[PDB]
Amino acid sequence: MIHELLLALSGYPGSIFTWNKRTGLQVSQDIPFLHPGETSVLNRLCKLGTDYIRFTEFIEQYTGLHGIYLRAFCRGLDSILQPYRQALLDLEQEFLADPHLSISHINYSLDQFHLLFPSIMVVVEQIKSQKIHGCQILETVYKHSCGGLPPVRSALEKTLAVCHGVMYKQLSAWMLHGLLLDQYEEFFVRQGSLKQFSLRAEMLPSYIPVRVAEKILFVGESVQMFENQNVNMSRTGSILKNQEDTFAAELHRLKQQPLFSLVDFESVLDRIRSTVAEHLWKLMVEE
Amino acid sequence: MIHELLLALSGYPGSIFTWNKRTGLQVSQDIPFLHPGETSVLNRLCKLGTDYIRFTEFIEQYTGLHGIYLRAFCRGLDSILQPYRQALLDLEQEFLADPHLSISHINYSLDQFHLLFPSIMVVVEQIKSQKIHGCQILETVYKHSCGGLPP
Amino acid sequence: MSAVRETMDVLLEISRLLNTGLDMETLSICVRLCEQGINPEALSSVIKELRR
Amino acid sequence: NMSAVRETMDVLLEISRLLNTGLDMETLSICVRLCEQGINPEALSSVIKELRRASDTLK
Amino acid sequence: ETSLVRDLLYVFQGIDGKFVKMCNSENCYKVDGKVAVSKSLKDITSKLSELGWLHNKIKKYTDQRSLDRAFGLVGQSFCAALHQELKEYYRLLSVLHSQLQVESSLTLRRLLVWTFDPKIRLKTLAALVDHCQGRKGGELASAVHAYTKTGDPYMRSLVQHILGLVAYPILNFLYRWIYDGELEDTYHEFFVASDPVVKTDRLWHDKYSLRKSMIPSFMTMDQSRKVLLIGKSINDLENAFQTKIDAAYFDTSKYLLDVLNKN
Amino acid sequence: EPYVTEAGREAFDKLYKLHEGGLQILSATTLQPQLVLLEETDLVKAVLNVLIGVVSSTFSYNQALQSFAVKQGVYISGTSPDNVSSLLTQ
Amino acid sequence: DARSWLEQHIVHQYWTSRAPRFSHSSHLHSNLSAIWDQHLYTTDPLYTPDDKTIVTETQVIRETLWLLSGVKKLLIFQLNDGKVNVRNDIIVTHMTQNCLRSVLEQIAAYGQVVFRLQKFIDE
Amino acid sequence: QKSPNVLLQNLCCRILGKGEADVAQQFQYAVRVIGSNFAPTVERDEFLVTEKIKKEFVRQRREADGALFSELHRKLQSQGVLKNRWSILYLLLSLSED
Amino acid sequence: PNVLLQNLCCRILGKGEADVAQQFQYAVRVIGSNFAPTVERDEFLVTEKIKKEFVRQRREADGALFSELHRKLQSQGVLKNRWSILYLLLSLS
Repeated sequence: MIHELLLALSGYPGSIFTWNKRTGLQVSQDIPFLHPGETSVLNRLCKLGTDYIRFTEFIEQYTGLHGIYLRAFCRGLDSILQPYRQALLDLEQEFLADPHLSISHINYSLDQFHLLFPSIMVVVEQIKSQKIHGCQILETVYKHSCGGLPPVRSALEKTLAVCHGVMYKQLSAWMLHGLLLDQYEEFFVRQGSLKQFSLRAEMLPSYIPVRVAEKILFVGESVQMFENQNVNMSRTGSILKNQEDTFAAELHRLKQQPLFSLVDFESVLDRIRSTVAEHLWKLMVEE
Repeated sequence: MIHELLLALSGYPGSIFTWNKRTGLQVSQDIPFLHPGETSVLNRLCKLGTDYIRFTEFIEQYTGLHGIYLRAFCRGLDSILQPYRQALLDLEQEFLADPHLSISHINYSLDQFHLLFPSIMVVVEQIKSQKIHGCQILETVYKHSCGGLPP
Repeated sequence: MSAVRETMDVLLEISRLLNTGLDMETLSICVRLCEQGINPEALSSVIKELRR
Repeated sequence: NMSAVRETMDVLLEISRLLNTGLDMETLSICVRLCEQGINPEALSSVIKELRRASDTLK
Repeated sequence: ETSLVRDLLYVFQGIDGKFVKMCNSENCYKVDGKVAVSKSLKDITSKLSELGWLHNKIKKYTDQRSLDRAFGLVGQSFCAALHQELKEYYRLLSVLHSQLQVESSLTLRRLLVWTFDPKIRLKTLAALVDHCQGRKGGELASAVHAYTKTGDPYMRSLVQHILGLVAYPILNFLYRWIYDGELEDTYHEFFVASDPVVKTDRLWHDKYSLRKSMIPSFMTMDQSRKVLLIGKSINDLENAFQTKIDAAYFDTSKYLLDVLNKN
Repeated sequence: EPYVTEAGREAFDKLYKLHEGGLQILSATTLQPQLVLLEETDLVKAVLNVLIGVVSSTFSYNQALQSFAVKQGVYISGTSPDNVSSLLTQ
Repeated sequence: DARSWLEQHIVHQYWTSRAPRFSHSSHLHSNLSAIWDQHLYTTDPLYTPDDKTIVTETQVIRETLWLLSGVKKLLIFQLNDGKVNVRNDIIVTHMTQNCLRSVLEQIAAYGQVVFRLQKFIDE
Repeated sequence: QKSPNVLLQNLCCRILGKGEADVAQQFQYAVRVIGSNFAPTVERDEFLVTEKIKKEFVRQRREADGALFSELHRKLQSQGVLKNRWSILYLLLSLSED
Repeated sequence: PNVLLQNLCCRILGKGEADVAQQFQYAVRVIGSNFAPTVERDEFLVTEKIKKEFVRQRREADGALFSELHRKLQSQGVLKNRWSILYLLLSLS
């Protein structure tokens, strides 16, 4: 029973392990040559392999709404299962050392995962039953770590950090020469001279205030209007300023956070709204 | 097996690496103890010994149709065999070092010569079938080098 | 032979935890005395003196 | 599982009866088990005819 | 016999034996049907049944740990602390069965000393879930505050593990509000509820109150009123809490002296 | 795990003897061909000897053609049997 | 005799049946298939014991190595050069037949692409 | 259990109408016959066997019953417990009677 | 017996023979007059003493760990007379 349970937990079904395909919860058989007690505990170690294959199905589905934060969150989500798949293979050598280990040892070891996996089932569920996309994936994950439990709080700020990196590329390209990346139109900066730009209040976090959003808007609109006109007048320069390299380095420094720093995100919204802002100010003075 | 295969690919037949003048140098079908899978990759290595003896006859036939750019074309053909024969020799010193080897290692090292050799074999057959000689030899190789494949 | 090596590894682990300060050589000797039906009480006393 | 094997038997049993047989349900079950376990169909057919014949001479 | 020595193992994980039962919420007593001359060695294994009953009250608590997001922030942090000690309880079941498969027979009285060290631990976790029926935060802080004044040194160690993780969301609320003036609520499990009427520009005005009926008992009543004044002005490990709010009070008053400079 | 490839050259030599054996029956006159020693070292000393007008054991001077002649029958060439036999002719 | 020498210094054949056969190891959880088969044969009244090609435990990962980049595989059936699949007789003794099928079906479909991508190569 | 040996004895016991140990002498004779090889007349194609059974039905003047047989065939195919349907079908075909 | 006990002096003292002689004399005297166990044989009592030792020192994790280690020692099925080995390692903690 031991090697069919190691690999059914990795997402490879047995046929003493029977996969009923995400309806019900009969996921191990009734086994005559183990005890009546031993087939009852087996189903419990299998519900933690059923919610594990509910996660590997959600990656392929959102790796083809179907936004690009849906998909940043999937490649966030595969890194929570990285100590899961690593602890199963660390268990392989434990069962080769002696054949005296049974599935009560497996219970002890695989309950650092029963404090992680139901709680993340609820993250992915509220995702697929509301059809959420955009920056409000980050806002789901943020309100789910608004809950307790120390394993689920360390993990969902790491899943938050990988997809806040997916925001960091948007808002840096937005405040360079005014590039707007939209592959499905997911980011809060909306489009639809100087051109048109507007903000959606319906794809905006609750950890980004309204008053924080508008520091990103006004800077980004200034660089955009020189992308039409002339880029020797560029506030951020390109030829005549290497402030964009300082801005890159600053972004990279902050790209990761141990969990999520709110004060560091908004500190560099100050810096991009000053220093380079002394260039276009001395045009409109004289104009 | 490993080192004895190197001699099949510098054009010297065993009775295991049998030479047929129809389909080429080929491994003999289902000989005792040779994995189904290892005969398949040994046959891809034998196509690089088939076009290699179809190339060394093309030198010796026309050195030592008639032409004097044909034999300049033969010293044109000996220069592409130059890295091949060095890579047979760098397999040779490895298999004298220890005798346990996988044929996946020769598969890995001599695929590089599996995309130079077919693309030059069309060159010498095209020379011999339009019967062309001379200064139009220089024209014949030039417009193929215009063609794809950086190697 | 192999089981005899694995068993000694278990015993070395029993030794590290209790802070005995017995090496791979000192433990193996002790075992051998122990297997011949020597009283551990007597055996412990001798050891303490030998370290003095 | 119990249900499924019964239905498998049930269909075969209907076919045996149409074709007329002297085998009962129990024997028929045994034959299938032999079929699954290998055993070319001609050897089985022959052993049956010889055994059927010997029973008539005896009784 | 050997089959009973194994059977008692399963009842520790709270998994019904290979004999019929009419108990699993009463104790976990097994009736074989020849229990009559097993009335001395069934009676030993009826004392061990009572350990498996106390396992099940902790286990059903953990079914309430995580819902579509269970009520409280502290209610589940408590439940995390209760599952950890269940995890350590499993560790001895996982050596016990691995002895019952070597080249076998382990005596009933030998395994009784093995279940005695969990019997002073799990029983005081099952006593600690009896005082709580609600999950609302600060109730839980009064449970461990009621159990670390009690006698007996052996469960006093166990409740000091639990104090360290129950208390940890209390302190995560506390230190953000003292320094920056920022708060967290998810269900009104902080002892500060917000919006008595409506928000008003700061000058010190009634906006927060002690909200006694969910106060954590870790703080005394004049010290909960102290940290309230600190949090408006910016705008045992139970006894380390009252020390550093006195050191906070001096740093926040420099901030209050900066408000005079604005007017 | 040892395959024919992973076992060695020596394994190939044993097999080569075996593979041969089937064909040797009809090349047989009344008995089949037998193996003849040369070591790996005997070849690398011989290769230098044909190229100076001298015979070694492998090389047989033929004075009715003024050409050299290698042993026409099966010579086992260390662990490289009968491939060297063709290589040693060029 | 040479035949017998080869047979000991090379692992025993499993593309042709004419080599005796292992599927033994001293661990208790590695003879799982012999236990699983036995169960099926007594529970199910109608069990069909397959004719199984005995493999040669954890040499299935060598056929995964070849299959993912390298040559066509004639040890396993490929219906065509864009459809790789795994024969229904491969057993490894420390798993079930079915359980085995399921890991080999993931790599089969991943070797289906590299093998298909190899037919695009025009030398 | 259901080893070949145990199943061949049960078959013999009921068909000969005599006890278990009293059908032995015929039991040995039965093992030689099965262990001597034969090869069916129809060796290839599952369909070649089915059409034969179907032809037989007409011959016996029982056209209706051959229609019923087609319907049963679909039922057998769908349940999939058996992987040598043909052996079972050739065997009843041979033991057909009026 | 005679050799093994001499070996014990030699490795600890890090000296050969004619250096360890007096020490040998103490050891011989003290082992021989009390050769056979003076306690009733029982693996479980010694094990419990080792785990209480862990608890007393508040090394709970290692006390559980130990329990896993004793099963490993027992399982291999090589060394019998196990109590005396264990006993010794406990006295010298």
